[PDB]
Amino acid sequence: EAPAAVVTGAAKRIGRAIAVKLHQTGYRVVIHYHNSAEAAVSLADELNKERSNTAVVCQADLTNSNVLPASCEEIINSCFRAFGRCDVLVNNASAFYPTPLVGKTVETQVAELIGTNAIAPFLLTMSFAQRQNLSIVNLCDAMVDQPCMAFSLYNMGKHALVGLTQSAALELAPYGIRVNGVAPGVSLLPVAMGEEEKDKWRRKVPLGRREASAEQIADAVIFLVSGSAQYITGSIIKVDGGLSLVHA
Amino acid sequence: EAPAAVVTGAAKRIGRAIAVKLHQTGYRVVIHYHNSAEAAVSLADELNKERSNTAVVCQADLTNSNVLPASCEEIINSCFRAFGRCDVLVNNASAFYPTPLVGKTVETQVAELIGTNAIAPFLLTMSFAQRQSNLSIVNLCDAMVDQPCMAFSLYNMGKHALVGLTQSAALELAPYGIRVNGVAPGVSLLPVAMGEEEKDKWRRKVPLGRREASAEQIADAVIFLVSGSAQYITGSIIKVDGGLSLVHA
Amino acid sequence: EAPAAVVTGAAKRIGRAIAVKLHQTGYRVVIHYHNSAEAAVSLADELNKERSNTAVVCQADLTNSNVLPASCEEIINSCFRAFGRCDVLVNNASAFYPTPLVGKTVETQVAELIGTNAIAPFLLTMSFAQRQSNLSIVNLCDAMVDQPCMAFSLYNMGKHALVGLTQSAALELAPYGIRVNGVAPGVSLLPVAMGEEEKDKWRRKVPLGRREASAEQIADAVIFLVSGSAQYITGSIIKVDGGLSLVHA
Amino acid sequence: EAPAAVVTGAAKRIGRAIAVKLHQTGYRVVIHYHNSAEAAVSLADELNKERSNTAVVCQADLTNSNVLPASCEEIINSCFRAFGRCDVLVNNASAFYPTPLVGKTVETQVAELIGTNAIAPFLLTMSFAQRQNLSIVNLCDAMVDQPCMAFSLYNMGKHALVGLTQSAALELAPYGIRVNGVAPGVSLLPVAMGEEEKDKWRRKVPLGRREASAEQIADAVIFLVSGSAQYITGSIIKVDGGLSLVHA
Ligand SMILES: NC(=O)c1ccc[n+]([C@@H]2O[C@H](COP(=O)([O-])OP(=O)(O)OC[C@H]3O[C@@H](n4cnc5c(N)ncnc54)[C@H](OP(=O)(O)O)[C@@H]3O)[C@@H](O)[C@H]2O)c1
Ligand SMILES: NC(=O)c1ccc[n+]([C@@H]2O[C@H](COP(=O)([O-])OP(=O)(O)OC[C@H]3O[C@@H](n4cnc5c(N)ncnc54)[C@H](OP(=O)(O)O)[C@@H]3O)[C@@H](O)[C@H]2O)c1
Ligand SMILES: NC(=O)c1ccc[n+]([C@@H]2O[C@H](COP(=O)([O-])OP(=O)(O)OC[C@H]3O[C@@H](n4cnc5c(N)ncnc54)[C@H](OP(=O)(O)O)[C@@H]3O)[C@@H](O)[C@H]2O)c1
Ligand SMILES: NC(=O)c1ccc[n+]([C@@H]2O[C@H](COP(=O)([O-])OP(=O)(O)OC[C@H]3O[C@@H](n4cnc5c(N)ncnc54)[C@H](OP(=O)(O)O)[C@@H]3O)[C@@H](O)[C@H]2O)c1
Ligand SMILES: Nc1nc(=O)c2nc(CNc3ccc(C(=O)N[C@@H](CCC(=O)O)C(=O)O)cc3)cnc2[nH]1
Ligand SMILES: Nc1nc(=O)c2nc(CNc3ccc(C(=O)N[C@@H](CCC(=O)O)C(=O)O)cc3)cnc2[nH]1
Ligand SMILES: Nc1nc(=O)c2nc(CNc3ccc(C(=O)N[C@@H](CCC(=O)O)C(=O)O)cc3)cnc2[nH]1
Ligand SMILES: Nc1nc(=O)c2nc(CNc3ccc(C(=O)N[C@@H](CCC(=O)O)C(=O)O)cc3)cnc2[nH]1
Repeated sequence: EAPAAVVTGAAKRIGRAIAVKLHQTGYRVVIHYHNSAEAAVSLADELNKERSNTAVVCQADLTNSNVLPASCEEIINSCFRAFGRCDVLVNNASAFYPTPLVGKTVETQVAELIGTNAIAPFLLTMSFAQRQNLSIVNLCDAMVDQPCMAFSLYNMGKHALVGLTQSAALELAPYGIRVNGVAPGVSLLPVAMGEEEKDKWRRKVPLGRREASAEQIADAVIFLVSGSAQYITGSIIKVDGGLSLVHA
Repeated sequence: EAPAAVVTGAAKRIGRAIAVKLHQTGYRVVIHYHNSAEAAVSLADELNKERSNTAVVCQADLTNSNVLPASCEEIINSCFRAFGRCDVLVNNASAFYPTPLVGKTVETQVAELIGTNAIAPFLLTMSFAQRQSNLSIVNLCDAMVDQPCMAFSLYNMGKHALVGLTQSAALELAPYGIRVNGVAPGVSLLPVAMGEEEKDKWRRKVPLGRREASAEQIADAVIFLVSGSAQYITGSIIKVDGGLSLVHA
Repeated sequence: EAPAAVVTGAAKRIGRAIAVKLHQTGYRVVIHYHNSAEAAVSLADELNKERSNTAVVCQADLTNSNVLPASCEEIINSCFRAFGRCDVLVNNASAFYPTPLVGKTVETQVAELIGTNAIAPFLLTMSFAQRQSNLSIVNLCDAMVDQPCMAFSLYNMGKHALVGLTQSAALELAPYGIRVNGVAPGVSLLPVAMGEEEKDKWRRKVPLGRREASAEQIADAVIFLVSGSAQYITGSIIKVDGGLSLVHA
Repeated sequence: EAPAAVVTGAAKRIGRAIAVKLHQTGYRVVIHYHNSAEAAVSLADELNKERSNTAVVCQADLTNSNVLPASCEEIINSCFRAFGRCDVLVNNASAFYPTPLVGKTVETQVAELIGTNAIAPFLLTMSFAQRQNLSIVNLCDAMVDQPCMAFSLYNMGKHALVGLTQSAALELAPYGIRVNGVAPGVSLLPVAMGEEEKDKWRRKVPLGRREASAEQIADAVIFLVSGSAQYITGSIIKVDGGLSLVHA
């Protein structure tokens, strides 16, 4: 039987590329999405056309609330319903926007940013573990220690994610569950961001003066879930072209 | 006029020692507390007996909820009402218990642990900043963030989040002359509930003296960070751990 | 044409497994050795028997001295003479013994330990770069660099220096398309000398499987780093440690 | 009787400020120097004029060689001869220049840079320890993980220094010897550096858009050698105005 993976926020960009590449390796995948139903289903179609009954979608808001544990339990449950197993969890979905210290309410901002980048991954990890080459891969940030100005809540989520990656690695190791991280520097830049500001980030990158493709990020995930990484756990691999190494 | 400091969870242990020592340096202090009303008021009395009208208590639950921003705003507002200013904020209050991955609900656990160690400090930072000398924030971190004790995922996440905030706030508030730093105890005063044999096992682990830090030794670093001897220091986290974090398994 | 790799200290253990696995991927390899001529030549035979003219040995002492630059230049030159190119450098060779602060001279201890773990890698990096497709350097680091063994100061300094080189070379050589990365074993193949009970004490420490990494598992990460699956990776150090570095004292 | 400190490279800049401030706290000091004899003795006079027989100079090259252990032993020995004790060692002296990967020989470059920033501190630590509120303070670099371009050998020394700080801390703690570090971002800039380059670095600094004075660096050293840091060991305090936190 083929192994099965959950990728959260898998409709677009890096999430999609992870899901595709996992599928190409031989995984059956649950494409999680929140608002991008059209794109999520489109990908399920494309993947099922390649091999039948190997892709399903699952809708859930990963914002922190009273229903979030239940929601995360249901994401893991859908992988078991569809595929009879869950071998891999990739924590990709992430809310990302400025929260300056000085029209959402701040408690919504907290809920979305800490919820998506930290709490959901935590609850998903709990369920993944409860329900059992098993491994979890969290998408981190090579820039966590050199954050962007006014992104404190996001940066807190990403720092919390580092903490979870290490803590889960440690606690789940007796279960043969490896927990690791992939940390993009600048990859696909926000679709909204103007081309000029995209270029300013690109010039910063030592290796090639460009962003990572989503496939290059996916490559590291693929390595981390493979048998070439059986001893690797609690490791966060920067895939950043040397960006985090550049001084101000 | 004397400067003024907010210390969260200041009724006992490390919080109390920070509040006392700040007071001894010449700060007027707001003793924040949650359940320890008796001990918080006791400390206010002791400090006011030393110098009149220099200590006040403030009650607030720092659990995450939609009203926590309002609560945190009111803590900072309490310092301005009492003392007419707020020069220092020490983020000390912290929920601490295991949350294994494998009778509180998890939603409560998340709220208490992430709320106390990260979200409250974030909101308190927001208010401190907006309400504005030598201004500085000091967050109590964990020298063991990267070698967490088993099954303390939620706590460890808060503390990691605290590291992120310490650095992010440092960076954002530096144009306001507000320094943001951290003090990172290894093992200090161990939980009152913890058995003595368990306490000893941690003590033996410590390279420098095979003992825990006194609350005073933790406070000392805070005092340094708020002083003029640290005017250029920001986004720094000082381990006060006796070398614990350096010891391999 | 097949690409070519230099692996230093490749006669035994982790170095041999790296060299073997690079060869199995399709690299022609220079087996560097110091003392282990018999084993180095044995591996060259084994590899050449598999594919003819794809393995050569290269003898050099990597101890620091005024002739080490020349020696390191000659190792890189040996790969160009044999194979007409040099696509990959793996910095594996490493002296490893205690140097307590409190019968070699300390001069020799410095030279061996800092020489092998830092200065040779630096000089080899220099020559690799100067003599110039998917070009990359891989340095064997230490997942325990921040929780060192007792009395291993000189070794630990070399390994910390190696971290510095990994990052600095990454940064400087990136305009040349040369990626510099690291693989950091926790406990892998333990010293042949070490008693079995001491070996077991380390093994029990490991969260993932309570065992050491095989040399093959270390090699696997090197293979990943040199591959096209890591084209955007540089200045990254991948722990291959079974969670060891995460375990508190 | 008053405690005694060795400060290496104490004739100018940060070294001088450390030595002065230690003296002001009540230490007798050994001003080590290499080329700056005039400035070193000038400071000895200034300090002895303040309190008699409290300052001595000490000439030594800290370049790596087969005589360096002997030289380092003699620096520590001079403090014992002068003052009958040695309570504090401050590892400040440091060679600093580019060593690009692509007219000194490279073996000299290695010897100066690794010798000054790492090996001398190592040997001085050895002697300090063997000869016995005792503590060692090493001058590190807040930018060690975001190095300047082409400063590989320097950066290696500084990283080696981090290793030594932590390893000595751990090994010397049973002797009551605390080992810690002070990590300047941008402090006093090289005298040679032009003013506009100096400004480019200054603008990078979040806290005040200026470099640290030598005194601000010295303040942290003073804290680390004091009774207010009795439990602190293997800690490296950044004194960098937030510089290391700024992304490219
Ligand atoms: N791109 C980069 O340069 C970069 C750099 C560093 C780290 N990373 C990390 O890599 C991961 C992927 O990056 P990316 O740029 O592809 O991210 P992204 O497009 O910004 O977000 C990925 C997906 O997350 C989902 N999401 C957002 N808010 C959600 C919520 N409240 N509940 C449930 N799902 C939600 C969205 O799903 P729907 O569209 O279906 O609504 C979105 O498509 C993220 O974790 C990111 O932080 C990226
Ligand atoms: N002690 C150590 O070995 C150690 C080690 C590393 C880091 N630290 C950090 O240093 C700080 C102080 O340590 P400690 O041992 O003194 O802490 P603690 O006694 O466990 O907690 C300090 C105070 O936090 C307050 N608190 C707890 N939950 C709260 C909530 N939901 N809302 C508002 N306040 C709440 C409590 O106030 P009330 O009593 O009034 O209810 C408590 O007295 C903490 O941040 C801790 O994480 C300590
Ligand atoms: N094994 C582990 O648990 C572990 C853990 C962390 C990091 N690492 C790192 O991974 C790498 C390989 O580990 P290992 O255990 O396989 O290493 P090792 O056997 O101790 O050393 C590898 C080789 O280095 C060569 N070497 C030693 N001194 C030399 C000198 N002065 N000049 C030239 N070559 C010299 C030796 O070659 P000859 O035999 O031919 O003389 C030796 O075979 C090392 O860099 C090590 O520090 C290993
Ligand atoms: N300045 C900064 O922005 C900055 C930033 C980060 C870290 N740091 C660290 O802080 C410390 C002091 O900084 P600094 O700018 O004051 O240093 P510096 O002026 O560049 O060097 C200090 C002294 O080191 C001595 N020295 C150099 N090479 C030597 C050798 N081969 N043998 C013996 N002594 C030698 C020199 O003594 P003589 O003049 O007598 O010959 C020099 O005066 C250094 O460790 C430095 O790396 C400084
Ligand atoms: N979830 C997620 N999505 C991302 O697109 C992302 N990007 C990065 C690296 N990218 C960025 C992207 C934008 C800015 C930034 O300044 N963003 C402003 C856009 C300003 C503009 O568009 O002019 C923002 O509003 O988000 C910083 C880092 C890191 N983590 C991410 N995480
Ligand atoms: N807020 C806070 N309070 C602390 O007491 C504290 N202590 C440490 C270091 N202390 C500890 C204390 C207990 C355990 C632990 O195993 N605690 C179990 C107690 C087990 C027992 O008492 O037998 C627990 O239930 O908390 C780990 C680290 C770190 N951060 C802290 N943070
Ligand atoms: N080059 C290298 N070789 C290694 O074997 C090695 N091993 C580790 C992890 N291994 C170790 C091995 C031994 C000791 C240790 O206590 N060694 C004593 C042996 C004591 C005994 O054998 O009883 C020694 O003398 O080396 C610590 C960590 C890390 N880096 C390495 N680096
Ligand atoms: N020992 C030491 N001395 C320093 O002056 C020093 N300065 C810094 C921060 N300062 C610097 C200073 C210069 C350059 C730099 O680009 N230096 C060139 C000067 C170029 C010019 O002057 O135009 C050099 O040649 O050193 C980088 C960081 C960090 N560590 C130090 N360490």
